[PDB]
Parts: sequence; C-alpha cells; structure tokens
Amino acid sequence: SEQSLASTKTQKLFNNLISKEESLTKTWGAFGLYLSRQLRMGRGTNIPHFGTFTFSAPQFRVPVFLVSKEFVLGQPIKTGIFIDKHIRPYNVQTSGSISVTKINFTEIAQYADQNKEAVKISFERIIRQLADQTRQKRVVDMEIPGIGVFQVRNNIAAVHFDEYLIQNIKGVPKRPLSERKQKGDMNPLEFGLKRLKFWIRQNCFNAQDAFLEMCNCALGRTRAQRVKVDYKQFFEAINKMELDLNEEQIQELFKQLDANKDGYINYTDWRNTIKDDNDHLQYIKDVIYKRQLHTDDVLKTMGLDREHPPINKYQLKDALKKLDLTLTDIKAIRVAQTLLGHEEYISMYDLARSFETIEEDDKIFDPSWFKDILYKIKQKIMALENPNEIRESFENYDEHNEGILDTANFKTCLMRSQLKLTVKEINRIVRYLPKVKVNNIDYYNFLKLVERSDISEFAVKLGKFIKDKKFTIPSFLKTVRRTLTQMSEFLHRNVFKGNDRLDIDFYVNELDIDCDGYIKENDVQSFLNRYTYFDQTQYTPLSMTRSLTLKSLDPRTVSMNTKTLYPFKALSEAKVDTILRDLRKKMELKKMKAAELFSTLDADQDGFLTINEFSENIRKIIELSQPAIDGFFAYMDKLHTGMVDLSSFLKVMREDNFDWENEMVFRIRQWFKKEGITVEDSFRAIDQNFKREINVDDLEIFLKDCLKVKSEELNKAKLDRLFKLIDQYKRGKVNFVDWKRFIMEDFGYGMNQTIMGGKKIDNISSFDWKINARQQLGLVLTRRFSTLSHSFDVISGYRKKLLFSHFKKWVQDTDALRGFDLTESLMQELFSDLDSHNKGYLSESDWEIAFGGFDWEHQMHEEIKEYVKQNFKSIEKAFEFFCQGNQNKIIEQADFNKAINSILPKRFIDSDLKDLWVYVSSGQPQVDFHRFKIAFQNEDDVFEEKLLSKIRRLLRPTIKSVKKVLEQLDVNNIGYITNLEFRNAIKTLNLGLAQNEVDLLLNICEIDGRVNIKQFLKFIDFSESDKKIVQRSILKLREITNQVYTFLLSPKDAFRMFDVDSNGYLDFDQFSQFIGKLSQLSGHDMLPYSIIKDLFEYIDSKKDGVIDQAEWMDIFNKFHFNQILGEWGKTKEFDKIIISIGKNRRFLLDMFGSLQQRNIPITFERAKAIIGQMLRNSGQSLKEESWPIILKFAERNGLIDYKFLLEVYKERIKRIDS
Repeated sequence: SEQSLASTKTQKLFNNLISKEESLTKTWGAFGLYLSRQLRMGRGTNIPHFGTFTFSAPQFRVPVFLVSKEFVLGQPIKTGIFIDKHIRPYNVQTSGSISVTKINFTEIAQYADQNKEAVKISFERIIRQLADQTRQKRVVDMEIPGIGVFQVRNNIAAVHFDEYLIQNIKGVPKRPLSERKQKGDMNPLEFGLKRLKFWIRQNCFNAQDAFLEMCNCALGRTRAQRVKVDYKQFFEAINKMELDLNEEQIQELFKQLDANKDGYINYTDWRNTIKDDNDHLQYIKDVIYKRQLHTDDVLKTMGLDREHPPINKYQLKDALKKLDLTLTDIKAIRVAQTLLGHEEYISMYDLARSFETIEEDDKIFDPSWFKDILYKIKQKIMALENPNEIRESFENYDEHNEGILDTANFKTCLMRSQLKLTVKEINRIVRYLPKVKVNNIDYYNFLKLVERSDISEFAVKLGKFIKDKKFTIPSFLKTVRRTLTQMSEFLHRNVFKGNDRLDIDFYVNELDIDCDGYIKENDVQSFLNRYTYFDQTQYTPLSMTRSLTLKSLDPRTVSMNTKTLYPFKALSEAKVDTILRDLRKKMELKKMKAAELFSTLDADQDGFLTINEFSENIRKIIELSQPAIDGFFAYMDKLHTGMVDLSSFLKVMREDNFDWENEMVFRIRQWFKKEGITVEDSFRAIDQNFKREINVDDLEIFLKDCLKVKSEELNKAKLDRLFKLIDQYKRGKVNFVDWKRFIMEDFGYGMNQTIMGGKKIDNISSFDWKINARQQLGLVLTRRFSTLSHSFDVISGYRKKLLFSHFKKWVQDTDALRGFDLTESLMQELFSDLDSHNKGYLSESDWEIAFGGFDWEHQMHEEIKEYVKQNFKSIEKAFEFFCQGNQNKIIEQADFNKAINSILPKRFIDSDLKDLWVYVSSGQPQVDFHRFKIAFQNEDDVFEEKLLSKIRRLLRPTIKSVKKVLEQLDVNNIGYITNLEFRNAIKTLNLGLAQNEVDLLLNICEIDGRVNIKQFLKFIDFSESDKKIVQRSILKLREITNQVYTFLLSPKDAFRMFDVDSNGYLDFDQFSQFIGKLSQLSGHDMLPYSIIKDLFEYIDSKKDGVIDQAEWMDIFNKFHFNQILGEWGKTKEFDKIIISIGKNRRFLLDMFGSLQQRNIPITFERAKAIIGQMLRNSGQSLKEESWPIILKFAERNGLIDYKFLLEVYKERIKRIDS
C-alpha cells in the first residue's frame, strides 16, 4: 500500500534527521531475504524482543507470526493472525513440533555485505523505532522485503505475508531435508456688434448714412454735423432700432462704441469702431444668417459632406459656385483665397465655422444629424414590443413585394408608425435617402442602415478579396496551392492577418461544404453564392432518427452531419395567393403558358428549380424581395429537398414518412425491458421454424401476434421497408448478428462505421433509411462494376453531369431499390441527399465521396470474421472446426468450402468461395494456424424474483406434478402445510436447490408459521412468452426422438453408448457426433451448427455445460401410452428388468431352442408370456403397455428371432456394467 511506503520513508527521514539510510535499507533487505529463506526452509525464526515466525497448527499449515510480550513493555500486545483482508487474534500456544532456530546475525551480515555488529545495531535501531511508533500509533504497517507488511491495529499485530510465498511454502514441513534445502537456495458685446453690422449691411448704409439714421431715430430729424449721443439716447434708439438686444448687450455695445470714453458717441468714435467690409463673403454669411440655414444643408448644397476630405482652392471655388449660382469665377476665387488665407487646404470644420452656419442641437452620437436620427430610430426599434413591426408595415404597403415605395407611401408608413417622428424630421430624412426610379425608395436599404466577426463577414471579405485582384475560382485555388490546412494558412497570412489561425480554421471548416478535407471549385461556388442561409439551423424538421444540432466540431477524421444553407422559412397562404394572382395576371398579359414558365425558369434544363436560379430568373418577370422569394420557394418545396420539379410546381401553381417504423423500434425496445429474457431467447422468440432467419413471414407473425399490430395496417411495402431497416448486411435474411445489432445498438454513439465502411458521421442514426439506401446503392455499384469512375461514366452516359433522369432510369432497370419501394418523392429526396452542395447534379467527386468507402469483398470479410469471433470461444476451437477434424491440422480448399457452406448456408456461390480462398490463403495451396489467426483476428424483492425465475426454469423438465406432490403431503385437504413437509416435498422434487434459497422460499411463503398451497401454485407458473418458447421445440424434438426410437432403440441406450468417457456427463462434441450419426443413419441432411447449439442449450436445463442422465431422460421423456413408456424408461425398474433378463441368457437359449426343435414358432404372445413368467419368478412385475420396447424392435416379418434379441441384450449389459 502507499501508506506503508510513506511510513517507511518517514522512518528513513527521521533516521536521516537524527544522523544529521543505505545501511538501514540494505540491512532490512538482507533480513527480508533471510526470513524468506528460513520460511522456505520450514524452520521457525525466533528473534529476541520481536517474537517468533512459525507455521500454523494443522493438514496444511499457514505461516503465523507471534509477537513477543517484550516487544512493547508495559502495554499488553496480543498475538493475532491476518486472514480475509482482516486480522484476527490467535490462541495457539504450541508450535506443533516445528523446530525453531534463532536469528543468525552472521548470515544477515554476509547478505547485507556489512559488519555483523553494524547490521545488528541497525536492526536494533529498527526494533526500538518500531516500538516507539507502537507506543505512539495505534495502527502500524511496515513492509518486509520479500515477506510482506507487518500490520498493527487496535493492539492486535500480524504480518501480511506474500501470497506467492504462501503458495510456495505450502507443504514444506512434510518433505525430506534435501527438498527443503533445494527450495531455500537463493543462488454679449460680440453679438451686439454682429447685429449692428448686420443692419448696416441690410439697409445699404455707409458710415455717414448709418450715423445720420440712428441720430434721426434717437433724437428726431436733425441737421447738425456735431451730434453726441449719450447712454439713454442710445438705449431708446436700440428700442427704436429693433436690434433684439438685451440691456447687457446694449451697455456693452455702447461701452465699445464710446472710444473716447466721454459718455457720448461722436462720429470720430464710430469711424474708429466699425470699418466698411463690403465683401461677398459677408453677403453669403448674412444670407445664411437670415435664412437660418443649417450647416449640413449648406454643405450638401455645396456638394460636400462632413466626411469629405480637406479641399484645395479649386474644389472650394467649385463648391462656392454650386452654393451661389450668380457668383462669377473671379469672385469665387477671391472668396476662396480669403477663406483659405495662407493654407493650401481648408478643413471642412474650418469652412463651417467660417460660414457661421447653424449647428443642430441635441446631438448625442454623431455630429451628422442623419446618423443621429438613424440611431434614435434604431433605439426605438428595439424599444418596441415588436422591433419587426416597421418592416411588416413596409411589406404590407408594398403590394408587389418589390421592396420599393414612393415618397408618399413611405411618408405614410413613417407617420403611421409609433416611432414618434415629427413631420419635419420625417421629410428631412427622405430628402437624403437615395432615390431609385426617380420617385421611389428601397426601404430594405433603410432598414439595413438603421440596423448598422461572423460567417457572413468572412464570406463577404473572401468574395471581395477574390474580386479585387481578378481571380477566377480555379485560378484562386491554384494561387493558394502555390487542402484545409493550406487554405487556412493562406487565409491567415494573406487576408485575415488580424484574426487568429484558430478562427481561420473556424471559418474554413464552414468553407468545407463537402467535408472531405478538400476544397474544390464547387465548395467555393456554393459558399460564395448561398452563404446567407447558414443561420437557419433552428428550422430543419428533426426526423428524430437525427437529433439536436451539431456544429463543425473541428474533426480529426471523425466527420459530422450537414446543417447548412436553405431558404426554409415560407410565406403564409394568403400572401402566396396574392403573389400568385399578380404573377398570373402578368403572365396572362405575356400570353405565356404555365409549362412554358416551368421550362423557362429551368436555366440549365435539368428538370428542377434551385434558389439561385429561381432568384436570378423570377426577378425578370416580377420584382420580389429576398424574403418573399425565399419564402415562396420554401412553400413550393414541401419535400424541402432543395429542388422543385415539374409536378410539385404544377401543384403549387394549381405525403409519407417513416416515424411509424422507428416508433415501433422504440416500442419493441421498451417491450424487451419487462421480459428479462436474454438476447438469444428473444431471438428464438421470433424464428419459430428454427430457420435462424427472420424472413418477412417470421417478422409479420411476430408483429401481429405479440405487438398486436392490426392486420389492415400491414402491407408488403412497409413490412419490406422495416425488414430492410433491420437488415444491416443487405442479405435479405436476418441472422443473429443482424437482430442483435438491431436491438442493442445505441443511437448517438456513431456505431454506423460498420455500415458505411469506415466513414463516421455522428448524431445520425445508423437506422435512418436514407443511409441504408445509400449502402444498398454502394454495394450494388461495387458488385456490378469494376471502378467507381467506370460506373460514374456509364451511368452519366459519358457526360460530366448526372441528371435525375439518368439515375432513376438506372435504378429502375437495375432494381437497386428493390425492397425499399421508394416513391417518386422519396427518390427525389434520395437524389437530393446524394447532392451535398445542392447543385441539383452529381459530379465525379460527389460519386467517389458518396460510395468510395464500400467494398463488397471487404464487407464479406469482416462479416465472416465477426461471425467467427462471436460464435467460437477461442480462435483455437474455430480453427479446429474449420479443419473438419483433419489429422494434419491444415485446411484444404474443400474442407474450408464445406465449413463455410454449412455455417452460412446460401450466403455464397462458387466464385465467392474461390475469392474467399484467394483472400485467406494469400495464394498458398494450404493454410496453417498462423495464417488463419492473422486472417481471422427492497433488494429482497428482486432476489426472490430471480430465484422464482430460476425455479420456473428448473421445473420445465421435471415430469413430477408439483400439485400432485403438494396434495399428497396435504392429508386433510386443509390447504396449509408447515415447514417440515414443505422441505420434504421440495427435496422430493429433487430441484437441486441449496439450503439458503429453500429457506428463502420458506420466508416467501411463511404465513403465521405455515405454508399455503393454492396461492403458491398461483405465484409460480409459466409466462406467455415462456409457453410460446416451449411449444416451439417439440416438432424438431419429436422427429429426433422418432429417429432415436426407430434406430437407436431408446434414448437411454444411445446416451450410454455416446458417453464414451463414462463420467455420466456429455460435452458439446459428443452431442455433435450424436446428430452426425443420427443424420447419417436417417438419410436426412446434416443439421448445421447453430441449431445444434440451440438444441444443446434447450436440453441443458442447468447451464453447467454438460448433459447428465437426468436431463437426457427428462428432455426425451416429453415425447399416455408413449408417455408412460418414457416414464418407465427413466426408472430403475427398466435397467433392473434388463439385468434380470440378461443374467439368465442360457435359460432362454435352451428354452427357445427347445420350442424351435418342436416346430413351435416364437411369436409375440409366447415370448411375452414367458418373459412375464420369468419376471414373476424373480419377483418383478411389468406393465402390459411397456412390453413393446422390450420386444417390438427384434421382430422381423411378425416373428421373434430370439438370437438377435439375446445378443443385443448381451451387448446392452456389457455396456451398462462399466
């Protein structure tokens, strides 16, 4: 144990610490070797202050270590012994005359290669340290090298010796000395100034005119040149000058104007304060001010936006000429020069600041009010109860689903929404939305902008990366090549530098549609064209054979299923009707028929419709948004197979499933739960003809009888479908392996490698009929063609694309789907399943990926070796059986062929057998064992339930009636019997029950100290399933017993004869020769192996591996006149009568010769009367019905030839005696 080693290292560490180890280690090892030697010697080892090692008292003797009373002073330590993981005390004070020697320190010294005194000192250190522990530890365990662990617990001590040592020393104390010896050898102012200037420019007054003007306003019409204005006159003027200035602005303006600070504004101060700036720049500024133009409107009028890069003088004058239509180029250049100053470029912020435009208030997210309103609309949208209400209203107002609405309708939808948008905000938004078709707006673009790292971004970036540098898809593939890993590395190094290579793999695994590990042109095409639908995995209809959603798990080689692109969401019926009405009226205007549209939509003329082709084609008639087209496409494809054919598109223009079969699979699995019978028994429960094969007849019988399925619901088609679902190996007949794997296999562990020939796909049931049909397809292809390329070419008819017509024609004239009976829709979905990229056609690579993993020769091989492994205990018994008893232990072609034909009838033809020989022998004319090995490598309630089941099994062959015995021990017919007579009755039944379980039955049936009978009989019986099993075996057994009677006379005599070893028990080999002899004599065929083993298990009711005389009788006792004949056969009276007949042979010789000499024929009556008289003379009486067995066989032509009977009886005795 680890604790013992830890304690030993603890002792060593303490010793090392005290010293501050090798000596002590070597000393302990040497002492252990010495103890091992002496224990092998059989001599006791007495060591002072330890105790003595000795063997136990007898008989064999177990080593026992006695602890000395001086091992620990003051604390009594008792002598104990270890047994059964436990340590028990020992109370033997005598050594049983076992000579005991003292410890030899010189021997231990020479073993340890150290000084004898040193070894003694170390060993004494060991004893003292052990004693100190035992004083301080209640529990002590210490190991001895080559002996075991010295264990202490609760003041009880013993040593856990080595088990191998114990077996070795067993029997030593009785052998001579030499053998022991051999065994033991181990060799404000600014604003006011602006307002005053604004007026001065407004009324076109210069300094003179403006001065005279406000002088007139403040002081009336005056003509004096020298006019001075004080603060009060200036204020009343401001009131009369409507400058909209408050008192503070007025005071600041007056203070600034009064340059001399004399309290009066003379004309000198006003020339000093304001200068004539008659420039068009101030004109434009005044225009912006009076019209109250916002900044962004002015910018867009000039042709520039907030994000426009800095502009030079040329773009500046162009924008200015855009702003003012009347301005000339020279004036615009002057204005641009003034604006720029000494800078080559003017920033747009500088331009806006200089223009003194109006900035919008309450900006939160972006200086542009357009993005501000977009963000506010967004926040309200996810603040809605339904964020999708706006798009629903937009679609409702779009009667044609064009995605396009005029200004009026888009306006109306804007007002009618809850967005709480003002009319001014609403009409401001529209003016900057792009206008398609003059007066129409695409609201999907608006929704995308308002809404505005994943698979979509990765696909878009990859597409742009491909497009920018002008590479076609094969050119891109070749450039990358200059597999998944290379693609990932190239993407990480050339495109997505900012993403981790792990994320690059995370995207490339989605780039691999076909999941073969290789990215071809089709993968890139599908990924670029239909990437948008990678997030509709929540809408696939879960056929519960396939469960849950599973992602790209970054497979090593173990791949997964496909949850990928499709437009699965569908429009509702009313809107589909509206769209159909519109499209049909446009077609009627076009005068273009339905089937004409159907052919026209099919661009590639393949007979089907795909989402890419439809989306690119239907838009050429009616403008439809992506959601509308996708939904109507989903509505058409009720099969959801990725294609829409002529018929379904007619029907939309104008099913069936497999839930029942898998549901029955679950129900059958549940019904197995209650039974408790084994897999072999439940397999026997179906095959009622012992045919080992559950054909359609056997399956339907089991279905309608047990499962109580209505006969109206069972037709050939679905029964064949269920049978094909069961049949793993597609053999048209279900053996033991087939049904066993049907019942046992788990759904979610990917055991379907055995089906798909090594290819693994997880979370897909092996029992899905799609995969079974694929397996049948692959096996037929491998059987009827050489190379998959050749098969692809011939099926495709030397074409590059395989259409649905070619495939259905080939399966029809090939009968490859016989037994599945798939309908047209089912064939369409199968062809869809074969198409991984949903292109509507299969390429050569598709064919190879779909069927490359199947090999009928290989499949043949693993099926054969699986059968061999399961049905033979070892490879040796197998090889011996296939040797057919050959004395050279080498299997020639004929022997192996015969073995294969017998073991698996009708599986193979001569060519298959020759191929088997070629495969197994590797071209050698003979096969040996090495080649064969290589080629073929309350709890009580359940306890009583088990015991009752065992007793029901054991009472099957007992001919004695339990009721009869129970009544015979019930004298008064009261119905209660006490324990003693119940025990005697159970013994009389001779059920071989051990005392513990008969006491268990006593506990079961104990009521007030008595056992009750009627309810006991009610409790133990035969179940319906057991009765059905029992009824099955008579007919085979009845004819076997018929042959035994006719040829082997009686079963008892045949049992005696074939018990060659004379142990009273038969193995399976003697039984094999039993059927061999019976078939040879009877002229019937050799019964093959599995029927033989099943009959052997039926006869062997004890499961002990052998058949005794009792079971041999009881099984054969089951087949009134014949019943009593079988009864008397098992009796001691039968053999006693034979012996009494045979002991007097000479008497019958003389008597029969005397009758013959008197010309008296020996008929039946005379012989029977004489034998009865002889039996009466010996005190034996015989029943009249039991005469024939004694006499019928020896009769020839109606006469009894005595010599034949006498000789066979003599042989009978000669066999019986031994």
